[PDB]
Amino acid sequence: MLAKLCKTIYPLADLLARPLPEGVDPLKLEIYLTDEDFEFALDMTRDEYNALPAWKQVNLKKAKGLF
Repeated sequence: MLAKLCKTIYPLADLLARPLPEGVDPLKLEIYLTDEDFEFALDMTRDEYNALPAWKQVNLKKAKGLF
């Protein structure tokens, strides 16, 4: 808990046009989707986009429909 962090991804559906929760931030979706959801909806990973540009990374989201 204090030594290791713990994150949880929200159902891609919710963020991909479905009654999403609050943990899911509309301005930052790619941040709440695991490599699976990331690779399926963005074809990238939190560790890939984490370094890539903020617009280019977004470029894909809008292209797939995430953001």
